[PDB]
Formats: sequence, C-alpha cells, structure tokens
Amino acid sequence: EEKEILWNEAKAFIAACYQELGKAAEVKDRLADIKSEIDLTGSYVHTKEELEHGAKMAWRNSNRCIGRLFWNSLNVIDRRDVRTKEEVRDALFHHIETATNNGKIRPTITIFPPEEKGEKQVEIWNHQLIRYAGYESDGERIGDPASCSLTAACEELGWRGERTDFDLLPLIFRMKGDEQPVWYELPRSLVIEVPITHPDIEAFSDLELKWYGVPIISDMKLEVGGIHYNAAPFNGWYMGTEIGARNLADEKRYDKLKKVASVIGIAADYNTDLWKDQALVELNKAVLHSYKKQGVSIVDHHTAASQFKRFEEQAEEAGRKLTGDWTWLIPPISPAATHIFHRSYDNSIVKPNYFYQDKPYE
Amino acid sequence: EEKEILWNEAKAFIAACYQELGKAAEVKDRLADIKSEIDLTGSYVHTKEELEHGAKMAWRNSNRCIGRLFWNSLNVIDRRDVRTKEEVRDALFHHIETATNNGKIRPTITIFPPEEKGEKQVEIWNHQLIRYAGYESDGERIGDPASCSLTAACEELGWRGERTDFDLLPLIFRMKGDEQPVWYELPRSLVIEVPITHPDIEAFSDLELKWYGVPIISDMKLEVGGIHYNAAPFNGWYMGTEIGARNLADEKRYDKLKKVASVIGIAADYNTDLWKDQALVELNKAVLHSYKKQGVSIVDHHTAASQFKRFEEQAEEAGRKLTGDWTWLIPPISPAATHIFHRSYDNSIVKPNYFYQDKPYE
Ligand code: HEM
Ligand code: HEM
Ligand SMILES: Cc1cc(N)nc(COc2cccc(OCC3CCNCC3)c2)c1
Ligand SMILES: Cc1cc(N)nc(COc2cccc(OCC3CCNCC3)c2)c1
Ligand SMILES: C[C@H](O)[C@H](O)[C@H]1CNc2nc(N)[nH]c(=O)c2N1
Ligand SMILES: C[C@H](O)[C@H](O)[C@H]1CNc2nc(N)[nH]c(=O)c2N1
Ligand SMILES: [Cl-]
Ligand SMILES: [Cl-]
Repeated sequence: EEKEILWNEAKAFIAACYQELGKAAEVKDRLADIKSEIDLTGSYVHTKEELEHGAKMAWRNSNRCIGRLFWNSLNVIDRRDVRTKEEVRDALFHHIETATNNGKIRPTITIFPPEEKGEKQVEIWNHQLIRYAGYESDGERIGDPASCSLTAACEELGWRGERTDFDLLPLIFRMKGDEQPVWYELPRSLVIEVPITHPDIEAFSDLELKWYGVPIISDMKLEVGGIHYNAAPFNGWYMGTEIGARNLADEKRYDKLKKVASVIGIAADYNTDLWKDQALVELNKAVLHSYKKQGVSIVDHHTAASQFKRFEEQAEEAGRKLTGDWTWLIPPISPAATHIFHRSYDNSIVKPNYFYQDKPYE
Repeated sequence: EEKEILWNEAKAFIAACYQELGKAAEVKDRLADIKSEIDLTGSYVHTKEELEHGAKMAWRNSNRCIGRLFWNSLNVIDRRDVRTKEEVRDALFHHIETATNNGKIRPTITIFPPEEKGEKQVEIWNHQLIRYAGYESDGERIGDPASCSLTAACEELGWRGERTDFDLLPLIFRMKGDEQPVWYELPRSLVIEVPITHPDIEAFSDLELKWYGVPIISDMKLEVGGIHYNAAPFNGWYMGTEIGARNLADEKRYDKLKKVASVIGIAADYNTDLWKDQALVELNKAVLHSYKKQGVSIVDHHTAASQFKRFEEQAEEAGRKLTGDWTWLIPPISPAATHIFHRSYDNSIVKPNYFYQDKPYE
C-alpha cells in the first residue's frame, strides 16, 4: 500500500509540475522511469527541477501563509548529498548566512535527504534555526517559554545556557544511526539581532528588547510527490505582528505589554482605557521602525495583506484554486482593516505542502 | 413532512426545556397535548414559560455572540396577541423605551405572532429598529451605506430623508394581507444618541461623530420547537468595537479612520507607521469614553471576553456542550489579547436559535 501511495502521489505531482513548467510532453517517459524506479528501489529520486518547483508549489499551498505572493522566487538549496553531521551543520550555517544576506533577507529553503522508508536520514530538533532559550524553575521564568522543553533537552546533552532572556539555542539535530543528537553553538557573527527602539519615545530602549532578524522554520516536513523531506528548513522575512503582537506580547511568551504601557506613559489599570491595544500598536510600531533602521527586511501587516490580495488575483488569473486558513491569515492586530477579514477561504490541503511532525523531544 | 418536522422539533425542545426548568415529569402530558394540537390545527402554541425559556436558550446557542453569559436574564415580552399595525408600532416603540431604560440598557426581546404555515403575520423590514439611512447618487455618498437599499425602499413608500449623515430610518413593517408595508417616524424622545468625544484630545469633537445607544436586531427569525417567530426583535448593549472598529471604521461604512488620524495629529501616509491601527485604538477609546460619560451601557472587548470565558466555564459546569463561531467571537481589534483567539470552537447549529432570513426589499 505504501508503494501505491507513493506512485499515486508521484503521478499527480509530475503531471502538475510538468504542466506548469511547460514540459507536458515529457510526463509519460518520466512517469515510466519513476514507475520502474519505485518497482525496483521502493522509492524515486527527484530531478533538481522537480525538487525546486515542488518546494515552490508547497509554499504556494501553505494555507496559513500570508506571504505567498513571492512563491516563485524561493531560493532552493539542494543538499540531498549530505552524509555527515559536519555537512549538515555547515549547510545549516550556510543557510543562515545566505538567507540573512546582510539584512536583505532571501527567502530560502535547504533540502536534506528525505525519509527512505519512514526512516529519517537527518532529524532537526530546532523549531527555528535561530531561537531563544527558555527556563522555568521554582517560580523563576527566563527567556522564551515556548523553548522550555527543547532547552531542557539541550541541557541534558551537555549544553548550558547563560540564562539571559535571549540565549541563542544551539543547532541540535540527530543523524541516522546515532542514538543522541549532536549540538553546535551558533557563531554570533551569523546571527543578526535587532534592538527594539521607538521612533518617538526615547524611554522604549529601557525595556532592552530585541529579536533575531530571520525566522527559519526547521521542524516541518516538506512533502513532494510522495517523497517526505522531514528535514527542509525554510525562511522568509518577518511580518511585524509576529514579533510585536505575539512573540513579545503573549502572556505565555515574553509578556511585555504592561512594561510597554509603563514606558509609553499610560496607565494599565482599566480595560476601558484600552491600554493593551495602545501598547500593542506602539510596540508594533517600534518593531517595524527598528528593523527598517537596521536594514533588516520586514513587512507590516497592511502591506502584506495588499500583497496577499495580489496573490489571490494572480491565482484566479492563472486558473488555480485558492486555498487558505482564515484564522491564521488575519493579522493579530487591526484584522478588519484588511480585506482578508471580509472574505472567506477554502481550507483544503493541497500537495505539495509543508506539514507538522512530532517532536523527538517532549 | 412539514408536520413531522414540527413534531420532531417540538419533542426535542419540550424535553430539553422542561429538564432545565425541572418540569421533567410534565413532558409526557404536554407532548400529548401538543401531538393532538398539531394533528388538529397543523401547529401548536407555546406556554409563556416555554416561550420565555426558548428565547433564552436561543440566545445561549447564538454561536456568533460574545455576550452569552447573561442569557438567563433576558427580558422577554410576549406580544403574540397583536393584530393591528398600530399595536405592532406601539410594541416596537415600547421595546425601544423599556430596553433603553434611560441608558441602563435591559437585554430585551419582543415576540410577535409566528408564521402559521410559512405565512408571516408580521414582517419587519428594519435590520435594526434604530439605524441611520444611507444615500448614494451620482458620486455623492451620505449616511450609512449599509442602509442604502432599505432607505431607497422607504423613499418609494412616501418617506423622505433629510440627507444628514444620521437620518433615523422610520420603523417599516408589513402586516399579513397588506401588499405594502407601512412606515412610522421614530419619536426622537425615544432614541438615545451618544456624541463621540475623546478623553484627552479636544479636537475629536470636530469630527461631529455620534451613534445610537441601543442595537436592536429586528430582521432575524427566532426558532423555538419548530415554531418560526420571524418577527422577534432583540437587543443587548454594544461592545465598543462594533461602533469604533466597524460601523465608523469600515471603508464600506462611515470610513472615518483618515479623519481620525488627522484630528489625533498623526500622518496617514505610510503603512509602516500603523496609523490605521493607532486611529482605531483612539476612536475605540473615544466610543467607550463617550457612552460611559452619558450613562449609556457599553462594554469593552476585554471585559466582554472575560465574561465569555465565564460563560464557557458555566457551560462545562452545567454539562452543556459549548458551540461558537471563532471568526465572529474574536474582536476586530487586539483579538490575540483575548483567550478566544487561542482556543477553538465547535460551530454546530443547536436549536432553539436565531437565524437569517431573506430581505423583502432587495
Ligand atoms: C517572504 C516572507 C514571508 C512572510 C512575510 C510570511 C508570512 C507568514 C506569517 C505571518 C505566517 C504566520 C506565522 C505564525 O503565525 O506563527 C506564516 C506562516 C507560514 N509560512 Fe510564511 N511567510 C513568508 C515566507 C514563507 C516561506 C519562504 C515559506 C516556505 C517556503 C513559508 C511557509 C509558511 C508556512 C508553512 C507557514 C505555516 C507555519 C505554521 O503552520 O505554523 N512562508 N507566513
Ligand atoms: C448583552 C449585550 C450583548 C453583547 C455585548 C453582545 C455582543 C455581540 C456582538 C459583539 C455580536 C457581533 C455583532 C456583529 O459583529 O455584527 C453579537 C452577535 C449576536 N448576538 Fe449578541 N450581544 C449581546 C446581547 C444579545 C442578545 C440579547 C441576543 C439575543 C437574545 C444576542 C444574540 C446575538 C446574535 C443572534 C448575534 C449574531 C447576529 C449575526 O449573525 O450577525 N446577543 N453579539
Ligand atoms: C517562513 C516563515 C516566515 C515568517 N514570516 N514567519 C514564520 C514563523 O512561522 C512559525 C512560527 C511559529 C510556529 C510555526 O509553526 C511550526 C510549528 C510546528 C510544530 N507545531 C507548532 C508549530 C511557524 C515562518
Ligand atoms: C443583540 C446585539 C447586541 C450587540 N451588542 N450587537 C448587535 C449587532 O448585531 C448585528 C449587527 C449587524 C448585523 C447583524 O446581523 C443580522 C443581519 C441579518 C441579515 N444578514 C445580515 C446580518 C447583527 C446585536
Ligand atoms: C468572511 C468573514 O466571516 C466575515 O468578514 C466576518 C468575520 N468576523 C466577523 N465578526 C463579527 N463580529 N462581525 C462581522 O461582521 C464579521 N465578519
Ligand atoms: C485556536 C486558533 O486557531 C489559534 O489561536 C490560532 C489563531 N490564528 C493564528 N494565526 C497565526 N498567524 N498564528 C497563530 O499562532 C494563530 N493561532
Ligand atoms: Cl517567530
Ligand atoms: Cl450595529
């Protein structure tokens, strides 16, 4: 049955991929080649063209992503050749470097060898290649609470964090055959961080807030034509709200809204004063201002929504069905000021796509 | 089949209603009475107790309502006895008066005779008993655009609006047997309006904004035990965002955000300045402040969310399944600052409930 799934998915993908690439006539021969290869080896190997476009199609089908307009300009790095943890580490290091691009962020995906028969060749433990550690012990909470479990797992493996609020987690991944994952400290020269300041309010720097430049999802599975790339880290640039309205605002994250209200000089006593709402706006203005001042790529949620509208138009123009998750597409601040809020979306799963997978820790 | 639907719904409602009222033992006899009455007349008549609790159950099942905590304190006015348009008008006038309660708004529903065999006894054309007219002609737009079609329909019937931005629409409803609906101008002494001022910014009054005190939905069908009350106007108090973030903010409504940005002294040039977001906050602070200053009941979205959390707890406590529409429950500003955003809801339709129905105009 597993083979049948692979072949069925392969047929659907190769047809669709080759149609889009204008290689329609080559479908029959390519499928035959694949049909034998599956019959022989229990799997098949993508061409670079199929892989590159498959990763682009997968971004295009990401229902929760508001930034899908630029799906076709995705930078794909093919690292199916890696065999050693040294190679994995250097690929991950390289991904950070080239994607960061001195602030002018390049949407990039590095693709590692896929699962053979459910067996992972490489298993990345990081949720993001760049993320802050989190600590919770006897009342004392430090750093990013969302990283508490991974941090504890890393401290099992001989790593120790400095316990600032912004400890960079090391890269941690496990190779096929090894029982334990290895970990490597990130070179600080590879990680751009942005100090959060406010354009008008000088006291905002007293919060001593900062965030990393590049969000690189590293725990999701890329599925292309029945092939499971469990290790394929990808990145874009931040939408400001992700940092200002969530990472730094959520009670179960950095929980900074009360201190923001204090530095911007407003009371945090009454719900009717809408101080949380005011704090969210100024903090999100601070985030956008800070990234721009440092020359690190970022987009506000209004501009992002406009771009997503173009994506919707582009999709209809090309005769493709649009899919999307309304609950995720709406920004967490002023969503009714975007068009997204005022229309509906089909939340169907189309492949190729990126999927969740179980954590090896926890 | 229609009778079978009525009887099936009647069985489900009477059982459930009487369980909750602790009148469990009376279910059998009451159902027999109903079974004969349906067999005889093609319908059945609710007791005052069933009607009152049915309307309360219906509010409790309103998936899109964030204010369901106070479902059991709903003030039910039984006007199934009305036969004349004079009686309908005076009932509607009375509803406005008693619900307004000099600002201390009482959640109230006035229930008119139900459909007999799909035939409406009374047909209310108003979307809300109190709403502003809207005009669009050769480029010129005046008032509330959402009322454009109803306003045009009213001006067919001999009514004429003054064409201010806040013309009160007349009550307009049609009686069984009449081809045309009648219309009655609202007494201004019955309608509380709130001038919008800002607590800190004096120039906000230059916008000359205002809104009516009491939102009274009048075009929805209340369904109770198979009985269709197509005319049953209900009201609560406003959540501030409904006015500040939607009615006065939407481009297809009053579209006031640019003028708000001007009076609060910020530029409306760059998306990255988040001026819309800032304008939304100050305008919503203005709305809340204004209603409080006038002693007209209103609730901010944070407090409302807290109350809705209690409703969720109350529901689990009493062993009732919770249903809700996530897309409607989240407030249009700072939704991620509420618990609603961070959990999911089953959007199943439970009866009794309130439903949409076709407009007689349009
Ligand atoms: C170009 C800049 C990009 C922007 C501004 C953007 C924007 C967003 C945002 C705001 C989210 C929601 C994240 C959250 O709430 O946690 C998101 C989710 C997502 N984006 Fe993008 N994105 C970008 C690039 C990409 C790229 C390059 C890919 C992959 C090829 C991608 C795939 C996804 C996926 C899979 C999710 C869902 C993750 C999840 O389920 O939690 N995006 N995007
Ligand atoms: C007590 C004060 C109340 C508050 C603060 C409240 C809050 C809300 C809000 C904010 C909405 C969304 C409206 C919109 O976005 O257009 C809503 C919808 C709704 N509420 Fe309530 N509500 C209250 C009382 C009531 C009452 C008394 C009923 C009926 C018995 C009711 C039934 C509904 C229904 C049926 C809807 C959905 C209307 C639609 O589908 O568009 N609510 N409520
Ligand atoms: C590619 C990208 C761009 C962007 N602007 N922002 C992001 C952030 O995306 C996130 C941020 C946090 C969680 C998440 O979901 C992936 C995990 C998978 C395991 N379950 C929890 C969610 C995805 C990514
Ligand atoms: C009872 C109540 C309380 C409250 N705070 N706010 C409202 C406002 O509710 C609305 C406000 C606008 C539209 C609407 O929906 C009913 C119509 C039915 C016909 N289709 C369009 C929506 C419901 C009601
Ligand atoms: C398409 C989408 O369902 C629509 O814009 C909804 C979203 N959530 C909402 N929520 C409320 N309270 N009121 C609304 O009118 C809407 N509109
Ligand atoms: C329960 C609900 O789906 C959950 O809170 C979602 C809502 N929408 C979201 N949207 C984004 N972009 N990111 C999120 O983490 C969430 N969380
Ligand atoms: Cl993030
Ligand atoms: Cl309204």
